Amino acid sequence: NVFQTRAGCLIGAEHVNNSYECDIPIGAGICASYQTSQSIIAYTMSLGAENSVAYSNNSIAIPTNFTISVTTEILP
Amino acid sequence: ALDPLSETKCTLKSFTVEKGIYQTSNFRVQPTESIVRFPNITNLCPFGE
Amino acid sequence: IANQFNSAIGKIQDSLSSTASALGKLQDVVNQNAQALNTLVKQLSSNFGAISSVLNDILSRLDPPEAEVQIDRLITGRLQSLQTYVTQQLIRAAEIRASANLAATKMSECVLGQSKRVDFCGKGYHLMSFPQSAPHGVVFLHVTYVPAQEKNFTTAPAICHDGKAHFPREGVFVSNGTHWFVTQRNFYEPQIITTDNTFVSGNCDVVIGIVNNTVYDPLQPELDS
Amino acid sequence: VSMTKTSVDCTMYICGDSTECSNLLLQYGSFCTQLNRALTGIAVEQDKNTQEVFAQVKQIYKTPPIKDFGGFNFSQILPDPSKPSKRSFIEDLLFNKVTKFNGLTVLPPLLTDEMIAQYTSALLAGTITSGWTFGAGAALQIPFAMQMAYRFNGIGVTQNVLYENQKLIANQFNSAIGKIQDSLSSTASALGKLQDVVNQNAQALNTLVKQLSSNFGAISSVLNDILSRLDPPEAEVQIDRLITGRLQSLQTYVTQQLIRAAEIRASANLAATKMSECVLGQSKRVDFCGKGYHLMSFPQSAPHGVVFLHVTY
Amino acid sequence: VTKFNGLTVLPPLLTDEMIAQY
Amino acid sequence: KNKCVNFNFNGLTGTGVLTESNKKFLPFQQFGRDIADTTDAVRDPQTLEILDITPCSFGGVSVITPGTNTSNQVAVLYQGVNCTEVPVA
Repeated sequence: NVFQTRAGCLIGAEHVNNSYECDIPIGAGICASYQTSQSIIAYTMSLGAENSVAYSNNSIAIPTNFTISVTTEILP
Repeated sequence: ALDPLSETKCTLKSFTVEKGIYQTSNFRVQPTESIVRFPNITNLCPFGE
Repeated sequence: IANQFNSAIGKIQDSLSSTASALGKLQDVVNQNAQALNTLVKQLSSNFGAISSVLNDILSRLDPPEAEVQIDRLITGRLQSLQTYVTQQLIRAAEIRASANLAATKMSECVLGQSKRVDFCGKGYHLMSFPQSAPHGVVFLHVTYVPAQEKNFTTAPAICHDGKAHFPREGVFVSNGTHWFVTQRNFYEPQIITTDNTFVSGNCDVVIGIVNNTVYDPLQPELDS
Repeated sequence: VSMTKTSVDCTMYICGDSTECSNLLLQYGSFCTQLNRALTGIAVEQDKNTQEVFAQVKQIYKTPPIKDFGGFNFSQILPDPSKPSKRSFIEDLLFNKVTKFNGLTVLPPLLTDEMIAQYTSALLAGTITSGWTFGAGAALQIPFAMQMAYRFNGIGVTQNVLYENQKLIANQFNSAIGKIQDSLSSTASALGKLQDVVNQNAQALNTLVKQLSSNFGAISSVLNDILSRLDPPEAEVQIDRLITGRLQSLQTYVTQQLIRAAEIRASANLAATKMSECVLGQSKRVDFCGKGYHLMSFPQSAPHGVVFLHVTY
Repeated sequence: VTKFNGLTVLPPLLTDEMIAQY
Repeated sequence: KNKCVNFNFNGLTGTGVLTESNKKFLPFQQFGRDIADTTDAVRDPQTLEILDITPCSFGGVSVITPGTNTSNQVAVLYQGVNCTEVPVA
């Protein structure tokens, strides 16, 4: 498991073409995580799912329902 | 060294002191006496050898 | 709204109780201070080039003229330790003072009143917040209005009835495929198109995409009655 | 937004390839430990700015194949798929105008430029379709003619102007975007605020390297010379002089980096605030989004920063 | 969320109770 | 014991309070030290027992005074000092 990256040589990590959410940041958009017989792996940090929003001149949507959410924020 | 009020003027280097709380020389507890605990020793150094 | 809110507050108690890392922002202030205090103290054991780190030792080792040479090394090095400590505390103090001003700003816009800023009180449209005391800090619980479900509708920028373009006074025009209804952007509440809900400006030959419909005038049945 | 990531090695910097010099450095305690912890925290905060600024959304947004913008031309602001790397025509100009062995290590950035363009593309694609909604909640399809109509109603301009003058608003806007491209291409100093970050970093690193040649009262600045000349007891005197000064040199560097670290983070917080108020939604603040009544803004990526194009009335 | 060398810890101007009463 | 004194134990010098300790040491264990590498305990060489070492009380002195145009009455505050430790002044 000897691979090369823009940050440098990385030993002990398998390269997975599938992109996942960053767990342990490394660099150059590369991150490592412990997953599936589980072992460390290397992957490109994903920006999330691709959502293509329909767009048209005559098309619009009106929200039919709402939800009250409570956000927690902390400051020193 | 006169009184605490003078120490305030002495600390601020001013003959006038405005209302407030100010820090002065720190307080420290000094020892009451010296304590010496050593093991028993008798014989002279080996000046014979 | 009574169930959604009460159910939301319950999740806050379960999250803060189950997840102890949400407060890590405050724990960092405690760790940073511990490292500074611990490090500042451990520097006393360092030699700083001196023969020994104990003052009475050097005074009890080297002669008066020789000791001062070594004592100066300890005073010099130990002096730099304080400068490093004070230097970091002043810098770290700037990060805390910047946060304090931020906390004071949120309480004004979020807690006391209602804030129109975008995502300043948190995601969604802000309503009101709950201040909560926290060690060496503060916690804000922000209640917001988040839209959930939506449905695609047909819209037109204007309506044409008597030859003068009719525009919405508030909300937008929508249609289910048969008749054109007026509705707010944040929720779906069908409303009949009327002169009171629309305004008359220009003609029908200017607006691009204008459609034809029947604008109901409440004054018609009154005049007939 | 982001500043160059640097990692200084205080073991090699002070004592090159020297055992005796190293043993004399251990007498000074944790000084070399503090210098690494301070710089380590900086590199983390430099990348933390990109997370709080560049990414405002958890989803990627794309434009439809059929482009009806209502008369505006976004070809300049949106990425060009024909290019080898994903960037817009404006970002292409933004990247072009802005641009060791002693133990100084340049760490790579946590966020690549390609991934920055994806953030802007998501924000740009959203405003074209979802308008102000995607930032405040789930993506909500709205027609453009309705989008600008609401943005004028918020500033006190009845939407009558839009539908009637739409042809005129289309000419003023498109002509305005063209002026931005010409100004950015001709004027290279518009990004000078970003060039200063590069110049300051180079000056700090250049100085830090030049301090190694200073004598600091020592007979010679080279450690090998002191060891190859003086006896072991006499060499300690000369080596201590070099170490003592090189310690002050590192303390000066870290001190300046911590000060600049507070400046870059302050700027990053401002960028995150504008993206929230100016880009995602519409702000009523006075001259926060730029002179005039704020309509909406276009985020654009630039080296070690971000550019905001503010459309105002 | 939770010395002998002459380092002093100043008490806060306001107790945890007062901040809770705000 | 229970007093501020200058102690010398088999060449170990220091100033602090000496008290009996429930802290246990091993047979070979004599001079201990804290996280700061300063001795927090010692065993008496002659009679064998463990003594807890605490530094003699210390703190700052703050003077509470009104404006000079008001009056010269002053109140002294002893930082981190017990009432029984004041007479030491």
